[PDB]
Amino acid sequence: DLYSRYKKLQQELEFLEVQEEYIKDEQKNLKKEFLHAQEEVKRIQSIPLVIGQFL
Amino acid sequence: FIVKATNGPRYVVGCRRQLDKSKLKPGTRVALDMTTLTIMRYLPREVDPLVYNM
Repeated sequence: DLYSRYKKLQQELEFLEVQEEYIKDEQKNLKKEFLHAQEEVKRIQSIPLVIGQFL
Repeated sequence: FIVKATNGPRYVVGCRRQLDKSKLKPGTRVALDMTTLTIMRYLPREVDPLVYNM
């Protein structure tokens, strides 16, 4: 099948070229949202701290 | 600032902006907000007015 055995190789190759570009950018955005998550841990408190004790 | 209400509980809170935090020394009488419970003032110490009435 020397007509399309070797040319269908690019077909499912272009797509993971693009995902190979893509997951990079998703990692580029999740650091941003990781920083947003970490800072939004600290908006509610640790000025107004009340005192109990562990049991 | 680790503090304790004289009628009850204990808290860790902060001052206003200009309250002279250095002048807070353990054994001083302070004032706290009602709602946010933040330090608003420190006063010269109590009398327990048996002192006043004589």
